[PDB]
Parts: sequence; structure tokens; C-alpha cells
Amino acid sequence: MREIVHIQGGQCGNQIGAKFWEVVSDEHGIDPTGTYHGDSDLQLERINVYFNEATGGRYVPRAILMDLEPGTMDSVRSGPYGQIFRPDNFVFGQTGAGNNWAKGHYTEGAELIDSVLDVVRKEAESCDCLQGFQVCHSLGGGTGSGMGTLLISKIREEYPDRMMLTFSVVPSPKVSDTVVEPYNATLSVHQLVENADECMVLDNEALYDICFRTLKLTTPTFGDLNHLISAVMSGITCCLRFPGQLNADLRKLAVNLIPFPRLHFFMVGFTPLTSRGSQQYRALTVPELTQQMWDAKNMMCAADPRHGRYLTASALFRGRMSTKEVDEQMLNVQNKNSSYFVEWIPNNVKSSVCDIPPKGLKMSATFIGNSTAIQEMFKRVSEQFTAMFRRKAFLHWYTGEGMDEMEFTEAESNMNDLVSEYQQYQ
Amino acid sequence: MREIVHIQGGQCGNQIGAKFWEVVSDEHGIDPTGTYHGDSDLQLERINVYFNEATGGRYVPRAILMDLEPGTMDSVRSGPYGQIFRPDNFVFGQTGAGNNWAKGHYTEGAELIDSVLDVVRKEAESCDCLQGFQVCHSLGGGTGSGMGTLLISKIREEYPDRMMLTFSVVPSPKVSDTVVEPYNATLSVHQLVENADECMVLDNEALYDICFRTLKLTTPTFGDLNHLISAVMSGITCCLRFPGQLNADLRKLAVNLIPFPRLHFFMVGFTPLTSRGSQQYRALTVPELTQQMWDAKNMMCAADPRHGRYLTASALFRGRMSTKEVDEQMLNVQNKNSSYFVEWIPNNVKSSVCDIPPKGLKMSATFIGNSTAIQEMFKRVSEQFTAMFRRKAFLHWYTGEGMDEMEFTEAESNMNDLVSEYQQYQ
Amino acid sequence: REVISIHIGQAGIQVGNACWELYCLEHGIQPDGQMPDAFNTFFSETGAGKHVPRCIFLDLEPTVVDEVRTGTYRQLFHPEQLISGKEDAANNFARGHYTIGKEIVDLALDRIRKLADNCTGLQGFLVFNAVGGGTGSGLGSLLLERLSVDYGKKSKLGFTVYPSPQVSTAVVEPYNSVLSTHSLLEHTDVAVMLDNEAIYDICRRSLDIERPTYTNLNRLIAQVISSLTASLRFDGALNVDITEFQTNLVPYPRIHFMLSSYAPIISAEKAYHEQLSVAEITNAAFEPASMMVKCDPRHGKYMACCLMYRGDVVPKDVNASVATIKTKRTIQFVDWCPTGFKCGINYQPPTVVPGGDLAKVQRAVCMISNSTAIGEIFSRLDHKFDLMYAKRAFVHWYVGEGMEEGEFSEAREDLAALEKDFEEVGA
Amino acid sequence: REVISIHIGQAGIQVGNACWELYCLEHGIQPDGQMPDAFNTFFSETGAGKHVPRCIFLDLEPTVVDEVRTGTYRQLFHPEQLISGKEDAANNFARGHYTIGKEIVDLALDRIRKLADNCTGLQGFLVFNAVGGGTGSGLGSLLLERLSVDYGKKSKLGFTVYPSPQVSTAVVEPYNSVLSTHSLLEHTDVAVMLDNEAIYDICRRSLDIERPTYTNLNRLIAQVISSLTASLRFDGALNVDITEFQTNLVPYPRIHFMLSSYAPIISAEKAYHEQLSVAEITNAAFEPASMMVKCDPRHGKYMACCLMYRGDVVPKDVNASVATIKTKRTIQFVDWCPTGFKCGINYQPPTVVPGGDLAKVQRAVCMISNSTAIGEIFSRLDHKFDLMYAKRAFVHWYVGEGMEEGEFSEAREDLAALEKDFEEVGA
Amino acid sequence: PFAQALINRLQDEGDMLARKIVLEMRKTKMLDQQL
Amino acid sequence: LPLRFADVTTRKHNPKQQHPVYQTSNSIYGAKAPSQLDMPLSYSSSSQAFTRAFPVTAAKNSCMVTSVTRSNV
Amino acid sequence: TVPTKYGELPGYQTTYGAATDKMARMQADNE
Amino acid sequence: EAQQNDIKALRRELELKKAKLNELHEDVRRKE
Amino acid sequence: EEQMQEKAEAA
Ligand SMILES: Nc1nc2c(ncn2[C@@H]2O[C@H](COP(=O)(O)OP(=O)(O)OP(=O)(O)O)[C@@H](O)[C@H]2O)c(=O)[nH]1
Ligand SMILES: Nc1nc2c(ncn2[C@@H]2O[C@H](COP(=O)(O)OP(=O)(O)OP(=O)(O)O)[C@@H](O)[C@H]2O)c(=O)[nH]1
Ligand SMILES: Nc1nc2c(ncn2[C@@H]2O[C@H](COP(=O)(O)OP(=O)(O)O)[C@@H](O)[C@H]2O)c(=O)[nH]1
Ligand SMILES: Nc1nc2c(ncn2[C@@H]2O[C@H](COP(=O)(O)OP(=O)(O)O)[C@@H](O)[C@H]2O)c(=O)[nH]1
Ligand SMILES: [Mg+2]
Ligand SMILES: [Mg+2]
Repeated sequence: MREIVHIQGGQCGNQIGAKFWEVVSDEHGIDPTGTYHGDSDLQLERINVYFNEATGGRYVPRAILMDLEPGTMDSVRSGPYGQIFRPDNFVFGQTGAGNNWAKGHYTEGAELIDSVLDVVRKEAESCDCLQGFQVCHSLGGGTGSGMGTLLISKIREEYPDRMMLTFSVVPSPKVSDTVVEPYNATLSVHQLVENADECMVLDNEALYDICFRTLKLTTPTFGDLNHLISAVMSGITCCLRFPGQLNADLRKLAVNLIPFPRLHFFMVGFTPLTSRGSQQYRALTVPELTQQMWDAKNMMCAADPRHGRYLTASALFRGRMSTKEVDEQMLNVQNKNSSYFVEWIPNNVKSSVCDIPPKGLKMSATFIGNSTAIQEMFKRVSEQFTAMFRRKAFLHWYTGEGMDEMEFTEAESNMNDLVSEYQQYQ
Repeated sequence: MREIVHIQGGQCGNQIGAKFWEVVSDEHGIDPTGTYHGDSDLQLERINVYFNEATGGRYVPRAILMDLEPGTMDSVRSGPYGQIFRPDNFVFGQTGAGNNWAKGHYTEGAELIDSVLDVVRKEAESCDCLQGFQVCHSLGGGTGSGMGTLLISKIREEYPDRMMLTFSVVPSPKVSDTVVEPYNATLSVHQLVENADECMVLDNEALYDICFRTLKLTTPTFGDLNHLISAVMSGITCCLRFPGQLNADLRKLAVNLIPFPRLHFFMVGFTPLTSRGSQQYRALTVPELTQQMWDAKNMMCAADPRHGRYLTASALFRGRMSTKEVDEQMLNVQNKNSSYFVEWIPNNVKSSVCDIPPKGLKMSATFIGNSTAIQEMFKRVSEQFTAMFRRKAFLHWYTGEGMDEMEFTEAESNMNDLVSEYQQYQ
Repeated sequence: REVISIHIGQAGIQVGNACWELYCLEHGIQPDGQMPDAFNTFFSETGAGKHVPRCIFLDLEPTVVDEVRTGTYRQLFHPEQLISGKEDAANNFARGHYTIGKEIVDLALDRIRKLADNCTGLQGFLVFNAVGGGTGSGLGSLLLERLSVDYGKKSKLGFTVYPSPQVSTAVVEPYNSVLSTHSLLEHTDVAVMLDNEAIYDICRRSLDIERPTYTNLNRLIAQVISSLTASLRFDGALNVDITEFQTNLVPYPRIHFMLSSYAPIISAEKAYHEQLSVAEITNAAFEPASMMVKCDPRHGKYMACCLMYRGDVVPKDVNASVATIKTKRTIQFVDWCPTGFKCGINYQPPTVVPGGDLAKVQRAVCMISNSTAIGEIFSRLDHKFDLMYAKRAFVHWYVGEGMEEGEFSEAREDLAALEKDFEEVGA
Repeated sequence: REVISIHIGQAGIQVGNACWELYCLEHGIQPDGQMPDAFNTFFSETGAGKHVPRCIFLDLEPTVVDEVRTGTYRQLFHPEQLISGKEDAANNFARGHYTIGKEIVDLALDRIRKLADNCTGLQGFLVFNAVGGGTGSGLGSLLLERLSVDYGKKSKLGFTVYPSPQVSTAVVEPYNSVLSTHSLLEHTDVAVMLDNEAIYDICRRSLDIERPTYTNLNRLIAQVISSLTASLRFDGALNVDITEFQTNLVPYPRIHFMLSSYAPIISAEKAYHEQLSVAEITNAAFEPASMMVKCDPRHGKYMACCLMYRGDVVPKDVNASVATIKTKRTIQFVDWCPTGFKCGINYQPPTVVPGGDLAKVQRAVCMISNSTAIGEIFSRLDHKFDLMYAKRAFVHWYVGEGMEEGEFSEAREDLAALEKDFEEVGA
Repeated sequence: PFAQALINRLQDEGDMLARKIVLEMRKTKMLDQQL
Repeated sequence: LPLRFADVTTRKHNPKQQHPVYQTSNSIYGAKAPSQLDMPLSYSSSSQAFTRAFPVTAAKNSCMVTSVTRSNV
Repeated sequence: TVPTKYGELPGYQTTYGAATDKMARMQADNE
Repeated sequence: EAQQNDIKALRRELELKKAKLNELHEDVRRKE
Repeated sequence: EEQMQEKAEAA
């Protein structure tokens, strides 16, 4: 019925997508060779949303992996659940962008985007009732951000009526992996604000802090971080894949969380995340999940939301639960800390319940908050962008490829008016 | 229903509470692994006061450990019944105050007490109807005295409408661990008289005497002393956990025992405590219990009550008995030794009976006496305090940290005005 | 993804002699040429059971090329790529750029041209040369010039040997250094420099080898080079490619000069001594006790940094470590660059060479950064340049070849203009 | 929780030579440094299967240092923790304070810096030195000064060997002792006196060795340190940390001089002679036949006393013992404190080193007290100081180095003001 | 630089929140009479 | 008792050997073999595993109060 | 893995089935 | 770093005040 | 340890 096609860009997008299709495959009970061996046929009734049957129950993911460097593809095919992708979908360049948005948006896109557009089109009309697209990429790197950005623009120009998710990782000064982070991030969101329907902002710092405090894990490799983000993404799409008492589709959450067309950036949190030694000592109730949801040290962004106001929020619950308890918990958290929410919108919380929990858990919850604390992050980026732009440092690598100065100025302008309207509604 | 949270500060409080939870769990039949293994169903209906059910018969104690040196925590988790506490409740510093009340109240308190206040706040809200708080700590140490002191002040500031006990061992000249014992004691009493509802003064000297005469122990290590103190504490709180012919809760005890808001230091006794050799030659009657109760040598303080007058007293009995026999026993003991009771207060004895004895005996008793003889102990410490403050010995480690002399002078004035009003009512 | 490596002048080929040695020992390749996929970036498979490197040694004297031809790596280094001349330029930019360059450079360019035709996914070029000599300077720049007019848009990593201020083996070497940099300004996209005294100080202090030979020197240099090419050769948790150093480490089209450093340089017993972890090597990669370039970065202000991690390393603590550095104030950044780091992580640890003095580590860090420290070094070089230029020293040799004073004065004015840019970027 | 141990001087490293041995033989570690959590306070585990002490030896003569390097503990101490100079100060305070200190203590302080950085729960420091020499006096004070400007607030336990009045090996020892005490009065937070005669009387009478050497002395001193550090190394029934001597033992910011003693000092056959209990060692802790410092506490009055117990020690009997001590009148306390006792109990009794003359006891007591006896010792040393100062003996070597009589004069006025302070609190 | 203006913004916000606290305390102090 | 304390034979002690004529006093220290009898009887060690498992000592308080009111009626 | 209970699977219990358990049981009994 | 410390204290103070405000508002609603 | 043994063999 409703269909979600997947897009992965860049190194981070590939590794994130790899873990994503790992957990989804484990959720639907399909083996790493591509055959179903699960238990409940409740898994079968909604595998078409993510899979197409090839020959004798060979379900392949409806995904498109795309980057510019083969080492990422090798790391994809190395691990398990790497032999289930259709090798045609590995559309793939050869030269490499190398943390250059101009290379990822004008040079390499000119010979890769018609190819990925061919593949995504064939993948689009292959299914009947498209629900939307799901993108996993970055904003600091070159081949993920720029190529994905131009791809998003082309897609939104072809299919204006379908939905669109974008999971984009943003950088921080504390964890600054590359140098041109603001040069790329500013331009990326400057395109996202007019192209994407909504964006779920991520980062690594919040993940490190979460594994510091809540998980008490020793060495958090990228796999566990991608494992968390993957658990988030399975949670956000649980409503379509399983029956429930109150189902909230993708468009349904978007219309409940987006009151204004340019206010479509969310922060995300996932519960429950507890250390293994302390996993035994806890009860498993809705208040137990609620105390962890509304903890500000549990968001997946470097924007402590109690420095601002929640415009709207949404909770996606999985597991057999009392809807009464669900709602009165939402009413209580909304009545006590009433200054943390916006005033001119009553009932700022959209809730939904699905009956099937993620595997291995009794009762889980995915939180999506559209708060105005994200303007702290954007200002935290724009000041770095202006600090660099005043001195025109590292700018010749961009202007020597086809980009000019006015694109940077309009990125500054859109950055500034966005944070101005965020500050306004605060 | 009625809720008691427990706090253990410093090394003394931690080891005593460790034996405390052991005796509690044994009375409720909980094994060291944390599952119910008792026989009678009288124990199941009254464990919400001290425990929380996590997952399938696994009960976690409602306690908070607080200290500054990990050796205590290791000694807690190493012993039996150690693997039951919730690791969240091990809020715990790293440096160590070390017999310095200024470090215990100004240096590490500012960065440890907010945190423990939050843990307590979370556990205060996890339960429904607060009855009171129960703190156990020493008065000679630093990490127990100042920490618990400031914690008591904060808690009484936040929740002023709940009961509060603190079991505090006071120093003796013959049994003296550290040298700044008066320096800690007089400041702690100065705060506890203004914040704590009532305390139960203890001392190692009387306990050592008890283990020599009545118990006839050869090597009474700290384990047996804590066993006595814990047995006393269970005797205090048996009324909430068990039915009886005449129930008496914590607030019922305080109102019956405190005539004036500054007269709230009680001396405690427990009965029966007989040698293992003569356990066979005795009888088990209420007069047998009573003659062992009202003995001066059976008191757990180094203050001879026949050197003063009893203001009020209470007796908590456990086991099947005759209330008439109890009452006539209290009338006779109040008529025979009539000079030792105050004159302008009739009926100086409160009595209560529960029909559930402690495990291993047939009938037990717990004596709580608010007598005036405790002024001898306060004189005994205040004269040592003035002996140091007359020429300012050992003062500079407290002066150089922020504390000034006027606090000491306040401590002196408060100690002297209380002992004066003890003498006044005598 | 492929890169080829060319070695100009005497110095570059001993760098390569240790470099390819380290590569075949890393990929398990016996010196006869065969093992008993990762080699693809460096080695092409001739027929079956044979691998040849995408490399050319090229010199003007035949004796040291013949040393490579008759050493242990006779069968590995294939007997035609090893280009050799007939007579040396003898520490002369003009005789290396104009006299014999017109005969050697064409043979070299159409040699690497067909090497590129054998290649498919060439990422870029990397050069090993010394600018203090005549062979590395003259035709090396001529090659660089003809590579720029041949391809241009492809990256050229110049791992040159810059001379030490106090210790020097030549006399006309500041002439050769200035006259090579003048073209290296607009030829190299990314030029990484290696002083030698700094390597002497490192092996003296840390490696505590009281008698260091140039072999150990080149062993450490090759260790640097392998640590920066490991991202291409083996997959890590976060990889970096050769194209990124233009965008991450070069803020201005003429300020492309990088401080190189490595850590931990630790002897065998000292690895037994110390427990190596991320924080101390993250610190160790910042003091001048571990730099390959003799300069004090405390006097300078870093423009950008690059940190390569190899081995048992997770990103958590390296992000904690760089956080501590960014909140530390003993090392200061420029105000135009708030995010001044480019980190990367590869899984495979650096290997050991028998006969070398290094022990294997659980993790190592390779730092390549840009600062104004070089802004001082180029003024120190221009000063000693002007001391002998004021009295017309050794200029008649250039005139006897056919050179004039015009490019000497132009090089003087260009290097002065780079100095004003260094000050303007320092503020 | 960790405490590190620093050793300056020939006496310092020789006692530490005994300490760390006794330590590894306490925790069952072979001298190579590998096991075939209690070590965490002293030993950090590099990788796995090798433990390095939190310690540093440093001296001026290379003989005993290299003798340790070539001894049996080659592998235990890692080959850079042993700092060694070139030539001795030759019993000269100024030569150890100004000439060679400016070269050695900086390397020492940035070494101890990274030692503290490698450490996690640093509780405090403890230093081993003898004030009679020139090495342990000069740069030890300087090191203590620079550590005070570095940390200051952290406790710095100084276990310094004081010279005996009658037993003397050198002549300038009163000079070096007073000139060291000038700075130890302001730098050391808790200092512990140690004579050698009192220990000589101990080994003469109780240990009944008629030919004693420094080995048995250093061994028992090490056992004193082990006994006072066992509360942190192992769990006890009633433990006290290194910051307890901070509060319990020092009543005034300059009266920090504590009398040390250890019992029961018992030979092999005397264990057959004697039934060990608690009351007799509580007594034997006070008689001057068992003290480590030659004085007569009958003429002094105690300020505060501390009693460390190791082994099968219940608290009832130590309580009865201190009761009997407080009701007795053979010893008198000062009127400033009614409760002058600090007890501390640990479960682990001390072990035996093979080759020693001390038998394995079920319990031991380490008594550290404060009295005015040391107030009499300081006047005894100042009498010998003024006897040689009045004729201007050995002043010319200090002036030849560059010092004057001003520091000598203020040192004499400070010790006199210190004598006034002891007697003041004695009244 | 930018922290200098941010601290001003946060100071003004804290003062405004105290101003709100005043009115809310007045509101509850008025309602306790009406009860 | 840990194994290394229970058995000495398992801990190999090799003393640097010295010429008999040629024997400094500082070599006396670590040249002597331990024995089962020198081994202590109980090794009451202290396991810091549970404390090391705890995170950095810098904690926090970041939540929104969400207690259902439970007035005592 | 997931072991089977006498009635159903642990992890998977939809609300519709939870509502119709008794009707399904009565139908099975009548069959 | 100084302004950083000032910020990390001022934010905490503001947060405590905001929590007090929330408490007062909830009490007002209940009493109404 | 193998490296140290190689050192000893070289010496
Ligand atoms: N680190 C290192 N540097 C070297 C080595 N060999 C030469 N150099 C450097 O090269 C500089 C001199 O140039 P050479 O490499 O000897 O010879 P050239 O560059 O080909 O120039 P010509 O001497 O004219 O042939 C010296 O200043 C050295 O710093 C080496 O093996 N290791
Ligand atoms: N108990 C004891 N004391 C020692 C030992 N070795 C040295 N001393 C003390 O050290 C004092 C003399 O100083 P030394 O340690 O010999 O040498 P130094 O302190 O380094 O000073 P210089 O000889 O000038 O370098 C003597 O008075 C001894 O009391 C020892 O092994 N045991
Ligand atoms: N969670 C996660 N983040 C990643 C991973 N790889 C890279 N990133 C993030 O992506 C950013 C750099 O992306 P990059 O690899 O340069 O993107 P690309 O070069 O365009 O493919 C860094 O800030 C990383 O934090 C990964 O495996 N997991
Ligand atoms: N009953 C009992 N009392 C103890 C124990 N340990 C210490 N104390 C008492 O605690 C007092 C000193 O308190 P201290 O241990 O310093 O507390 P802290 O340092 O604040 O944790 C002394 O008077 C001892 O009598 C114990 O295990 N049992
Ligand atoms: Mg040459
Ligand atoms: Mg000496």
C-alpha cells in the first residue's frame, strides 16, 4: 500500500543505512540471505513497505545507496546483511568529492544525478502507492551533503505530492571532524528549508553524552551510535508497519508538528536507554518511560531544550499500554512545566500507540520535539560562517569551481531570517 | 501507603544501614537475591513502605547511600544483601572530607548535595503518601556529620510537613575516635535542634557496656553493635508494617513524646537482651520484659537517668500479650519510682502493641525515653568544646575554609540554653 | 582509487627505498615481487603472481639508481621505471631546470603518462624530493610545472625536505630553496615539509638512538607517509582521501605549507615503560618535541590541523581529547578559524620493520597542520638569502648557465609578498 | 584514591628500595613486574600483565642509581623513572638549592606532572629524604616549594630522617638541617621525624642484632610506611586516610612535627618468648625503647596521638587500652585537648620479608604522636648550630656559591620563634 | 564576543521571569482569600 | 586467596646473581626467595569494579517534574 | 529466541486478538 | 572562560526561577 | 618481549 523508498548519501549515510536495514531485517524476521524465517505473520503483512519480492521469497530492500568512494561500498558488503541489496542499486561514482560542497553540487552531480534519478525513478514506479522518501546523509561531508541536496531538489521538482524525511547529522565545535563544516552546513540547510518537508536533526555529541551517562558503555564505536539512530528510525515508521490502537502516519505526524512552512526542524529522543547493570533494578511502566523521555539529557541534538520552548511535540509508543495512562501522563507533563511550552497552542502533544514493541523490549517510545531551542544551534553555526566569510578563508576552493559570492550571502540571509522567526515565536 | 525513605551518610551510617536492610529483609523473608521466599502473607501487604517491586518478585530497597570514599561502597556491595540496592541510589563523590565539618558543609556539599537532593526528590515522588524520612549517620566523622546536617536542613526546607528521624551516635571521652569530636558535635546539634524533628542519641560506650554485661560477648565487633542498633530501628517502625491491638505511627510517637519543640532528644533501649548461656533459665513475661526495660544499665546512652527525671517515655511491644498486664505494669512502674518521673505531667508512659514478634523470639520490647539526664552528655561535650575554644586550638582548619568564630559562639549559646531548659524543667 | 608516487633527487629515492619497503612489508609482499585487494592503490598485477609499484625513481647520477637496481629490491623495482641520467646538476637550480631538464622531463612525463593510462581511478600524485639540492629543485619544479600544464586539476602532494636553519650540508641551498618555492607556490596544491634536525631531535630524545643514520630518518618519514595513506589503503571507521587536504588544510592559494608531526615515536623498552592511550599522544602531537619541522608553534597560531589515528582507537576519546585541547589556552588558534581540525580513524595499526628501532603500538597519531610558524621560517630563510645576495655570491654560476638577476629579484619580492600575507593571516 | 612516593637523596632511594620491594612482596608481584585492585593506589597497570609504581627516584650521583638500574628491580622501575645527575653537591645546601636544582627539578616537576596526570584519584604526596645531606635538603625543599606553588592544597607527607645528636656521620648536618627546616616549616603540611639512634637502640635491644647495617633500618622504616598506608591499600573495620593527619594531628599551621613509633618489634625467638595481644603493644607504643626519634616524652606533654592497627584487632580491647592509658598518670597530656587519641583499624596484618629478622605477627601498631619533646630536640640542634655559627665555620663555601649571612640570621630567628611557639602551647 | 550580548539577553530574561513570579504570587495570594 | 598468594611456586623469582667477592649492600634487597610460610593467610582486597563502573563524578539534574498529584484523601 | 506459550507468542499480541481471545476459544471448543 | 562560568551560573539561576514559576502556576490552577 | 630478546641477540 503506502510505500517508503530509501536514500543513503555519503559515508555516514551508508553506514547508517547499513545498520538501519540490519535492524529492520531483524524486525521483520528475514535472514541475511534474504529469506523469511520469523515467527509472527504480523511481520509479513507490511513488508511491502520496505521490500520487493524477487524470486521465491527473495525480499530486497527498496533502498538506493550512493556516494563517491568505493571503500564505503566495501565496508557495506563486508558485514552481514550486506548481501541482500540489489547490486543495481549501488549507483556509485569514482572520483570522490572530498568535503567540497561545490564538487558535490556542480561537478560530480552533473554525471551522477541522472544515473541516481534513473534508479530512483525505476524504484518509484515499481510500487503502487508511494507514501514518501526517506533520506539519511550528512551536512559536513562533501559527497553526502551536496549530492543529496541536489538530489532532494530534483526529486521535489519531479514529485511534489509525496512526503520526505531527512535524517541529517550536523556538527559541533566540540566534535569538529572537518574544517569546512559551516561552509557546507549553511548551504545545505539553505536548500533544505525550501525543499525538504521536515528534517530530523542529529549529531554525535549528544550521542556520546548519552552513551556516557545512560548507557555506561566503555568504547562507543560508530556501530552503536548508528544502532541508536536506527532504533529511532524504526520507531518513527512503526505506525505503518504494524497495527495499533491509534496509528499516526508520516504525513499525520508532519501535519501535527509543522504549524508553519519554514518551521520544520525537529529534535529526537529515544527511550528507554539504560545500562545493563541497572536494567534489572527497574520497573517497566509508562511513567518510567516518561521520566526518561522528558529528560533534557536524552535528546539527540546539542540544544538543551529547556533553554527555549517546545512549539509542538509527538510521542510514538510501542507496546500494550493503557491509553488513559498515556494521556494523563502527557497532561501532567504539560500542566506542571507549563512555561516550557508555547502558550497560544493548547494540547501541544500528539500521541500514538502501536501494539508491537521492538524486539527484546517490553515497551518503548520515540519522541519528536519541534522546539525553538534549535535556533541556538543555527546561530552557533552562522557565527562561525560569518567569522570565516569576513576573512574569505578557504573560499577560493569554492569560487574556483563555479560558485560565486551571492550564494553565500543568501545562505547568510536565510540563516538569519530563520533564526529571527524562531526567536520571534519563542 | 505510609512511606519511609532511608538515608545512610558516612561510614557509620552505611554499615549500620547495611545491617539494617539485612534485618528488614529477613523479617520480610526476602532472600539476598531479591525474591520473596517467606511463608506468611502478612509480610506481603506491608512492603510498599520499604521496597519497590521492579520485575517479578524483585524488590529494591528505598534507600540512598551517600559518602565520599569508595571503600564504604565496596564494603556495602561485598557483604550479603548487598546486591539489592539500586545503582542509581549510589550517589557518591570522590575526594573525601575526612573529619572536617567545614569540608562536610561547605566544600564538597555544594557539588554533591544538589545531586543527592535530586535522587531523593525522584524517590520522594515515586511514592504516594510520605510518612517521614529516616537518616542514620555519625557525629564524629566529617563526611557524615556535615553532609547529613546540610541534607537535613535542605530537606526540612523543602518538605516541612513530613516526619523525620535521625539515628546519630555521639562521641564519648572513653570511646573517642577523632579529636575534633566536639567541633563536629556542637555544630551538628546546633543545626539538628532547629531542623530535625527528633533524634535518637546513641553512643558506642553504652553499646560496648551492653555487650560486656548483658550479652557477655567475647569480641563484640562492629557487626553486633550495628545488629543492636538495627534491632532498635526495626522495633521503632514495626507499627507501620504489621497489625496490632494498638497501632502507633511515627507522628503518633512524636506527639506523645515531645512536650516542647526543642525537647526532642531521646535515649533508647531494647529488650530482651540476655546472654546465650542464661537464655534457658529465664521466663518470658511482660514484667520480665519491663524490669529489663526500665533498667538504667539497659540504656543505650552514657547518661544515668536516675541522675535526672523522665519527662516522657514510650514502650513498643511485639507479640501476643495482655494489654491489661501491660497497662498495670506501666502504672506500677510509674507509682513505685515516682520521684524519677516529672510531677506536673500525669501518665508519662505511652504504650503500643503489635501482634507480630521479630523472628527468633516470642515477644520483644522497645523503649524510647525522653528524659532530662541527656544534659549530662551535652555538658560532657560542651566543656570539652569550651576547653578548646578558650584558646582556639585546631580552629584554623575551619577558619581558613570560610567558617568564622561566631558559628562556634552560636553553638555554645544554643547548647547552653538547651541544657539550661533541661535543668529548668528538671 | 589509485595514487602514484614519484621520487625526484637523491633524498626522495631513499625515502622511497624505505617507503616501498614498508609498503611491501605492510601488504605482505616479498622483495621478489609476489605474495606467497588493498595493494590496488599502489601495486598493479603483472600477469599472475607479480606486483609492480606505480612509482618512478628518477635521478641524474647513475650510482644510487644502480644501487636500487642491484640492492635487495632488484625484482620488485622493475628495471625500466628507475630513470637515471648521466651527470648531476651539482646543486644548481639553473642546470637542473634548463640544461638537462629539457632531456629528462619529456622522458619522465610520457613515462608517467602511460603509467596514468595503466591507472584507472588516479586520485593524485605525491612527490618526494629535497629542495636544498639541485636535482630535486630544478627538474622537480620542472616536472611540477609540466604536471600542472598536463593535468592541473589533480592533486599534487609535495613531501619535500626543507633544510634546517642551523645544521646544513650545502651552501647554495637557500638559493635552491627560494627558487623552488617560487614555483612551488603555484604548482603544489599541498606542500608538506620535513626538516631534518627535528627528526634528529626526535630520535635523540624519544627514540634515544645515539647514532641515527639516514635510514632511520627515512624509516620515520615513511612511517609518516604510510600513516597518511592508510586511509586509502585500508578501510577505517572514518576515512579521508587525498582530495580533502586542499579543502581542509589550505586557506589561501599561496599559503599551502604544512607542519608535519608524528606520535608516538617510542623505543622498544619505552613501550614497555608507558601505557599508550589517546590523550597523551593527542597531547604529544602538539609539543615541538615531536615535530618534523624545527619551529615553535607557541610563537605561531594554528590555521588548521589534521589528525590521523591508526589502530585500536574509538572516536569517543579522540573527541574528548580534542575538546580538552580546544578548551586549553596554551595553544592558540586564529580568529578566522573556529573549527580547526580534520580527524580520521583507520582500523589497522602501523607495522614494524625488522632492523628498525620502533615497537608496535596499539594506536598512533599523525598530525599535519598549518600555522604562522612557517610564517616565521620563511622569513628566516629569506634573511639568510639576502645576506649572501647582498654581495652577489654564487650568482655567476647561474649566469654562466644562462640565468639572470630578474627572477632572483622577483623571487625576493614574491617571498616578501608571501610574508606580508603571513602577517596578514596571523592577525 | 592514590598517593605517590618521591625519593630524593641517598637515604631516600635506599628506603624506597626497601619500600617498593616490601610492596611487591606484599601484593605478590615478582620483581619483573607481572602477576603470575589493592595495587591501584601504588601500581598502575600498563596494558595487562605489567605494573609500574607511582614513584620516582632522583639523585645526583649516578652510582647508586645505575646500581638500582643493574640490580634485581631492573624491570620493576621503568628505565626513565630513574633520574640521575652527574656530580654531587657534597653536603652543601646552596649547591643543592641553586646550582643543580635549576636543571634537575624542572625535569622532575614536569615528570611528576604527567605522573599526576596518569593518576586519577591523587590523594596526596609523600617524600623521602634525609636533611643531613646536601642532595635531599636543597632540591627537596625546592621541589616541595615548586609543588606547593603547583598544588599547595594537597597534603605532602614528609618522612624525613633526622640526624642523631650523638651519632653523626658528617659535620655540616646542623647547618643543612636548620636551613632545610626553614622551608619545611612553611611547605610540609605534616612532617614525621626519624632519627637513626633510636632505631639503632631498637635493633640493639629488641631485634638483638649486634652488627646492624642500613638494610634492616630501611626495611623497618618501610614497614612503618606500609603500616600507615595499609588503610588505603586494604579495607579495614575503621579506616583513616592520608588527609586525617591533616585535621587530627596538626593544631597550628606551623606546629607540624610528629613523633613516630612502630610495634611490636619482635625477633624470631621472641615470638616464642611472648604472647602477642593488644594491651602490651598499646603500652609498648609509648615507652622510649620503641620510638624512632631519640627524646624523653616524660619531660614533654602530648599534643595528639594516632594509633594504626593492622590485623585481628577488635575495637573493644583498644578501647579498654586507651581507657587505661587515659586514667594512668605516668604520661601527661596538654590542657588544650581532652581527647588526644586517633585510632584506626585495618584487617591485614603486616607480612614478612625473607631475610628479615621480624617474625610474622597477628597484629601490629604504628603510633604517630605530637608532643613538646620535639620542641626540646629543636633547641638541641640549634645549640650545635650556634656553636659553629659563632665562629663562622663553613660560611665561606656558601658565600663562594653566592649566598650571604642574611638567610642564616633569619633562619636563626625563625627557629627561635618556633621554640617560643612550642613552649607557648606547652604552657 | 557573542557571549557578551547573550549574557545581557539572559539577564533581561531572568529579570522578566522574576517579574512574572511577582504577579503569580499575587494571584495565588488573592485566591487564598477567596477560598 | 588469589592463586599467586596461595602458591609461591607459580610466582617465578629470579635474583640477579652477583660475584661472591663482589657484593654491594643494595643487592641484598631483592635476592631472596619467598615461601608458602611468608605468604599471608588472607588477602582482604577491595574491589573497585563497581566504583569504576560509575561515570565521571560530575553529575547533573535535567528533568521536568511529572508527578501525578496524590493528595491523601 | 521466542518460545511458544500455550495460548500465544510473548512478543506479539495485537489488541484485536486480545479482545477476541474468548470468542476464538469458544469457537474452537464448539468446533 | 570567565564569561563561560558566568553563563553556566546564570542559566542555572534562571532555570531554578522558571521551575518556581511552574510550581506557582500549577498551584494556581489547582486552587482555581 | 620478542623485541627485547632480539635486542639481546643483536647485542
Ligand atoms: N632525511 C633525509 N634527508 C636527506 C637524505 N638524503 C638527502 N637528504 C637531504 O637532501 C639535501 C641535499 O640534497 P641531496 O638529496 O643530497 O641531493 P639532490 O637533492 O639530488 O641534489 P644534488 O646534490 O645536486 O644531486 C640535504 O640537505 C638533506 O637534507 C636522506 O637520506 N634522509
Ligand atoms: N637510616 C638510614 N639513613 C641513611 C641511609 N643512607 C643515608 N642516610 C642518612 O643520610 C645522611 C647523609 O646524607 P646521605 O644520604 O648519605 O647523602 P645525601 O643526602 O645525598 O647528601 P650528599 O652526600 O652530599 O650527596 C646520614 O646522616 C644518614 O642519616 C640509610 O641507608 N639508612
Ligand atoms: N553516527 C555516525 N556519524 C558519522 C559516521 N561517519 C561519519 N559520520 C559523521 O559525518 C561527518 C562527516 O561526514 P563525511 O564522511 O565527511 O560525509 P561525506 O564525506 O560527504 O561522505 C562527521 O561529522 C561525522 O560525525 C558514522 O559511521 N556514524
Ligand atoms: N557502630 C559503629 N560505629 C562506628 C563504625 N565505624 C565508625 N563508627 C563510629 O563513627 C565515629 C566516627 O565517625 P566516622 O567513621 O569518621 O564517620 P564518617 O567519616 O563521616 O564516615 C566513631 O565515634 C565511631 O565510634 C561501625 O562500624 N559501627
Ligand atoms: Mg643528489
Ligand atoms: Mg648522597
